[PDB]
Amino acid sequence: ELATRAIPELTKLLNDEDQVVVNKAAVMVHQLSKKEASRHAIMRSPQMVSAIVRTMQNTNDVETARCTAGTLHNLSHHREGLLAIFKSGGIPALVKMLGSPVDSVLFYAITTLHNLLLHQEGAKMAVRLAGGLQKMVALLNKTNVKFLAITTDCLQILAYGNQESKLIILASGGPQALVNIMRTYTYEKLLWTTSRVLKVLSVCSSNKPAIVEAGGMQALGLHLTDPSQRLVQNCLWTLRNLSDAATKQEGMEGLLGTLVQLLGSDDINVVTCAAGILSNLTCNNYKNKMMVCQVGGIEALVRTVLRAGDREDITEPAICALRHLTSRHQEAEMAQNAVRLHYGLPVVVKLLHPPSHWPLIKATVGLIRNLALCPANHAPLREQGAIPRLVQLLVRAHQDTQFVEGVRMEEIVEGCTGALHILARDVHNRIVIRGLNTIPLFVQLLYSPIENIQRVAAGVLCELAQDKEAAEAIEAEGATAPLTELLHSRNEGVATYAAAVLFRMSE
Amino acid sequence: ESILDEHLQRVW
Ligand SMILES: [Cl-]
Ligand SMILES: [Cl-]
Ligand SMILES: [Cl-]
Repeated sequence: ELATRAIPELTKLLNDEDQVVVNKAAVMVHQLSKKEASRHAIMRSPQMVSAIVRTMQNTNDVETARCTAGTLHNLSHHREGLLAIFKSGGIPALVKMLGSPVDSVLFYAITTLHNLLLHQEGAKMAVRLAGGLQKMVALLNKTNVKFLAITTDCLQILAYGNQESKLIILASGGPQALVNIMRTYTYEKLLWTTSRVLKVLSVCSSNKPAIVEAGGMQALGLHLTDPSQRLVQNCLWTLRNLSDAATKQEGMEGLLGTLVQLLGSDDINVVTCAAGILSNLTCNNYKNKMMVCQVGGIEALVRTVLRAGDREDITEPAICALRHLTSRHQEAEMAQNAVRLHYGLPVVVKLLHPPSHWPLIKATVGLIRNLALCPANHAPLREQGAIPRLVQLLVRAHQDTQFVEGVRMEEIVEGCTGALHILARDVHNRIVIRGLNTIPLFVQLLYSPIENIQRVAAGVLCELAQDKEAAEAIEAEGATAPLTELLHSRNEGVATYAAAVLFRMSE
Repeated sequence: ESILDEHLQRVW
């Protein structure tokens, strides 16, 4: 046990006022930290560790700083050494050394801090408290990509499930620098570790705009075709989180093209994510809607729904995307036809039936409603058996409302009746709708407090009332009084159809 | 630079 008088005396030498003495101690201690036997003897001596920590941060001798930092680094490979570093106030010192202009000292500091963050308890809160986050974010402008990979992983460990840390990164200009890493470098580890930080940051809603405004959507989209599976996946997850706040963000065309390509991926998780992002990005943005249509997005989304089967995780976002693409833009009509031309109508109608759950059904009804606007879809939708199921769904939804799975039954009623309203433009469809004994139900919907349900219920009744016999059955059901009431609505749409039904009942 | 390389090999 040579450490009986070797360690204590060496501790004193490090504590000496003469720099040259301290320097000689530092180099020796540093060598002692390279062997299991002698390194253990340093770990068992807090006084020694304290001396190293103090020297490292206080010294103006670069070799000493290097040797003291390297010693701590060597200790950090073991449980005992990590705990020794922790308890001797190593972390604040290590954080301080992140300002070092010496690369070796800086690299020892980050590596040691990384090890502490990975393996030592209390290390995260200690680093946070010592102002580590600000430091680490300011270091993201360094050019060594291996250094950046370690730094970004430290941030990930700090930020994960910690609002304090996330907000500090946001405050310190973290998104800007992180997004810059993703647009500049090609080192896979760095891109990977950076993506996981941006993912953590992308979770909270208030945090998303900073990543978006910096150009994060495009920077993330840049790596979607990269060989790395883990990189692509993290980019996709982040993009999907962000895409809720990037619905009005401009310049998304390149990304959208790639997302449509990704729908043809062998990896189902890739397809699911791509569909989800496309769903988000196409919502209330005509440029995004148009772009997706131009690159054959309809075919891809139809084929995705077909390929998905009863996987509602995939069909729901795919159907939603299609619903977005079939309304309120220049190529909505092209899109409505495309769904038919690419053999979508069979599967779209199929999804109305069980075992589909309400969120999907709601989206599917909305899509069918849009598809019905195209006259060429009237007969195919009928021939696929859309009318009976639409009625059946309307009936079940009406019973409750005379939230299920997070879906209002009022929205199902409105959506089903709205679809039937559009379908009832076709004479053959009107025959089917009448044949299902829908007149009494539609008249009851005139009593609804919701104006949109009143409009579509009167709307469908209007269409049906074209036939004289149907008009008699509507009058016979006692629609006149509700209609007369609805004639005075401030909602012009409701009042228009109310007047129309009364008129057709009178001729 | 070997500081970083050796660390990378430990962690990942
Ligand atoms: Cl900080
Ligand atoms: Cl297409
Ligand atoms: Cl290491």
